[PDB]
Amino acid sequence: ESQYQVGPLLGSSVYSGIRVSDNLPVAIKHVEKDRISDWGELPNGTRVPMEVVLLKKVSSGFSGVIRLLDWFERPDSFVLILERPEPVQDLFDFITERGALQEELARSFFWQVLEAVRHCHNCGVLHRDIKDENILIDLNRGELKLIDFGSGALLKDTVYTDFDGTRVYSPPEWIRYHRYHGRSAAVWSLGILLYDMVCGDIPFEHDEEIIGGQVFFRQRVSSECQHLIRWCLALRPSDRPTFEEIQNHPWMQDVLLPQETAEIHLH
Amino acid sequence: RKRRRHPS
Ligand SMILES: NCCCNC(=O)c1ccc(-c2cccc3sc(C(N)=O)cc23)s1
Repeated sequence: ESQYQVGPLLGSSVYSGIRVSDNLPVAIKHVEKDRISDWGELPNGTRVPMEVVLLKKVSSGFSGVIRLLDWFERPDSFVLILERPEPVQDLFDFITERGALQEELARSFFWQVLEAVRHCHNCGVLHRDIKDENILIDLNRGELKLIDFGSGALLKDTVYTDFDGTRVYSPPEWIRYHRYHGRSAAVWSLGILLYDMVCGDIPFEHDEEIIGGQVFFRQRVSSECQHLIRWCLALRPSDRPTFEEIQNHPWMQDVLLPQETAEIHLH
Repeated sequence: RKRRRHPS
């Protein structure tokens, strides 16, 4: 209240903020205790929402994730203080405004998202809600940042039987069997994301389409990029590429640096 | 088609 000046709302509950300390732009996320499904313990065994546990674990220094700067407990809620780049726009609004992205730009963005998801995995965190809505663009730096770990979990190599993520980005094995593994599920969602970037919208709206495993390109997409998307969207999890095989794919070579991407595509 | 957000 006194440590930060609260501004107006952004999206639903996240508000614009300024840190009184040094006038740093922040985002102030409120989470209702009554609406929290999954709880964790901190390294000092304090009972907090899983979101805070996952945010603390990924808040190393690699800035492909929106870092948690601070948090507060209140009687009926938790307040998360997150970094706020300015100017910013989420990748969903960016794609709506600009339509199907050029392959060069899609390569830069998809690469940065891959580096951010690998970072999460390296820190033992599975995001479980990778989509254009959960990616912020710093328009000056040309840096993408992952947000909203509220559907996340600790990474494990054993099967998941729960999911609170976006259904249209969820894989066939979830729709059919209520069963998935983190990595192969994440690769599926990244297939949806890449299609979404180069085609201007997600390929599937209905369960029938998700489990169908037919990918129709509504926009001109190179054969190399079509192959990567088809491979990520393989029906059988074991047939999906590893993060290694994605980043070694011919389509992913000669990526633009963030600043190159800002200069050429965002300025 | 109609492009839209999808909730979590
Ligand atoms: N059609 C216009 C919609 C406007 N909407 C927006 O611009 C934004 C909404 C919220 C934003 C945001 C900015 C900085 C940090 C974090 S963390 C976080 C989260 N949910 O965890 C969200 C954010 S950006």
